[PDB]
Amino acid sequence: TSSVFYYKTGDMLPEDTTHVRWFLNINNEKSYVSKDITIKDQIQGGQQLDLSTLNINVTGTHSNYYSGQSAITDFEKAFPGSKITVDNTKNTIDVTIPQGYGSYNSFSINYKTKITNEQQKEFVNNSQAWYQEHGKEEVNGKSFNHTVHN
Repeated sequence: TSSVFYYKTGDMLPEDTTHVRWFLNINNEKSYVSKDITIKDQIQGGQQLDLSTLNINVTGTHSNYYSGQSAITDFEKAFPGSKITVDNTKNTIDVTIPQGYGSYNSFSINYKTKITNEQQKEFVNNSQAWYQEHGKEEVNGKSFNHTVHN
């Protein structure tokens, strides 16, 4: 009965007060997809993306877990046409998943940001999505932001 194609969430482990964990959860119901999936993510101020913590969990027709230092490359290799573009200076992450591979698979992209402002209480991550599930209205530029509190 539940169903949200894409949403962004995050938290702070109480045993690790210097990092914020972020999760991009794509195609949660493993629907067929009519167009490519494009996610644009802009991490906001007071935190720095830790690229070494980037992992991707794919479940469905092509179940695999990508982690380590070659994660992005191993993923882009496994999913030809896919692209994950990270800009460590700008703190942006852009994800493109071809419709053929987007179909019938859930993608959970997780990473952490190191807190650089120990005084800040809220850390926000903004994202915009472009996609279309089979038989539903096209989604374009819709915002899925999240604020982790402290």
